[PDB]
Amino acid sequence: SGFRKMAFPSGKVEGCMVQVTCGTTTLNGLWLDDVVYCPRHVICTSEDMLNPNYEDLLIRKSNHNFLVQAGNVQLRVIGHSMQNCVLKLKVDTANPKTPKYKFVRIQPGQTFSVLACYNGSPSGVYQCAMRPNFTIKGSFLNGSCGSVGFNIDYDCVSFCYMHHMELPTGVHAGTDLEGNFYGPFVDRQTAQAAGTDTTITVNVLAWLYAAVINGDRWFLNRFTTTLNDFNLVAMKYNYEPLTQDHVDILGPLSAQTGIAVLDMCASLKELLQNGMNGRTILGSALLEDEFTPFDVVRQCSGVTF
Amino acid sequence: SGFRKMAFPSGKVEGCMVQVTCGTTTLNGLWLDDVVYCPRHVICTSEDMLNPNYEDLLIRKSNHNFLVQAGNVQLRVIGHSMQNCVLKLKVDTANPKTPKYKFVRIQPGQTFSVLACYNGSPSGVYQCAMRPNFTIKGSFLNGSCGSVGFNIDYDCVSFCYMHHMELPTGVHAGTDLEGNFYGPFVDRQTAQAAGTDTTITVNVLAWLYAAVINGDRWFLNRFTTTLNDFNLVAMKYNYEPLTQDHVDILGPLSAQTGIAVLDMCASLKELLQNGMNGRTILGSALLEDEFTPFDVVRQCSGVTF
Repeated sequence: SGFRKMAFPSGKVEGCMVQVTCGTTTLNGLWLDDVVYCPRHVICTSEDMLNPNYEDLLIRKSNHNFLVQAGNVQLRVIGHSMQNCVLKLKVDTANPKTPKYKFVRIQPGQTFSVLACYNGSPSGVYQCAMRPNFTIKGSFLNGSCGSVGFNIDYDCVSFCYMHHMELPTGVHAGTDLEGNFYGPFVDRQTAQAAGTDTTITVNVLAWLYAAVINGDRWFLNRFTTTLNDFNLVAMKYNYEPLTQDHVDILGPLSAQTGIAVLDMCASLKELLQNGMNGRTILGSALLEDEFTPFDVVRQCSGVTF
Repeated sequence: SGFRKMAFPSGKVEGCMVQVTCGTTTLNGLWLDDVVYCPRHVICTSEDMLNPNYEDLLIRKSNHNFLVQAGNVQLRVIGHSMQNCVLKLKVDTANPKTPKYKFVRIQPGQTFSVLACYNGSPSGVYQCAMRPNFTIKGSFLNGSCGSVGFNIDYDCVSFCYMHHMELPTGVHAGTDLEGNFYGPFVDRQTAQAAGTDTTITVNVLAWLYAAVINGDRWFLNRFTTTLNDFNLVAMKYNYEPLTQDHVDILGPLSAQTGIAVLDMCASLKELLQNGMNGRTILGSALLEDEFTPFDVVRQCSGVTF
């Protein structure tokens, strides 16, 4: 028992982190097979970032202007191409530590592990959620660009995120591993608006199930509601609308706990309308929305890699 | 910027996790050099655990009753000894993936990473704190015994914790890597009382500095206090007494932020006496006590491994 925000074990990813240097910008890249991937803004000075012309900036770069180091070993670059917002540097050497891997584009409300890196070296690992507005609330200092987010599936690493920028607001934006941004963002130091964010309703309901499983039950009330009644409260409170898809993904948890999804919705409604009284659920005084139903289940049944 | 509960990268530890089976108890062990370490209660049935005589139970065990598997490879046991509450099984093979390592005994309020494992396989990683009462609030299912806690120091892994038990209360207890329990606990399924717990005052003050660094300043008030005045409030609220040692460890953060420790104490006093108003600090509606001053600094300056 116990419930904690758990990251995937990062070992597999740690063996793919390299340093990429171009001019005097250094950041992190991901060495898979004979390709290194990194943010294309490695080719930008601090001044370029204000209004980059990436094709123009890239045309002035040859293979030998890219200094790619893997710990102490230094790889040799035999090809460079830009794919959307990522550089793909082709190197002479296939990474011997390449895990089985996919590149995945995730959906808002989905969660993943970030291996926060500086200079091609691991700093730490934490579990994040792609906000509905396609930002993440991470921990990212200067040099952390190129750090990746991933899910692990037995022995396969699904890369879903590469870090590219902090917005003037202090939140974080980046791309899938094909270089397409999550959200409306672009790789330029300009003021850029993240939309209204919202709470991930289905995730919050999963966490309430986790709570019941771990014995926090005080918030279970004796009322019920309908899907539409709930949603019209959800909207008032900046919560994502709960669909049938979401009810269905909560289905297994419903079966474990013997609490109908719509009765858990009635509990949450009375939390939303009434707050918590200075009381706590699984040690938190707020409603947590960074556990997916799958996360609650993996943690509660204890899946390994 | 951003502030998150960050674990160490676990790669180094993942390569030391083995499965240990004895009779039909299976748990996790730690294979370093030619020694496997695990909880001695691997030799107990569910019934033994009620009143184990470990020396008697161990005397009925030979080397070949210990089934130690490292992924698919199965090691051969050439020696077994009990050291306090851990078995040390001596194996024919030195672990090729043995990191540089120490065994460390930590102090209450210190933090570490847990690599939660089942059957010798990594499940996840999260950052924990040794409570003042020497328990931890972890996530530990059946089979998680032998999972370790560690700190990493560039390339050296300091093992500080091996998981042994859940108390009837749902919290967690275990040993250092020499087999001495943290706290008054013993490896027997009996009702066992953890003392009154308290908040780790120095950790909470570190987190308030982290907050100021990241721009949450609303809680900074215009009052001051003395060390003794503070402590006499701290005690009333079940907070650890702040010593000069603690003020001194907060010294660097004081210098970064230009806020005297005793003025941050005055802020916290007014949080303690007055609460938070439904307001949040670094996204939390409670005061967080699981970041040490060193953690805040590593995260804020971004140290790598």
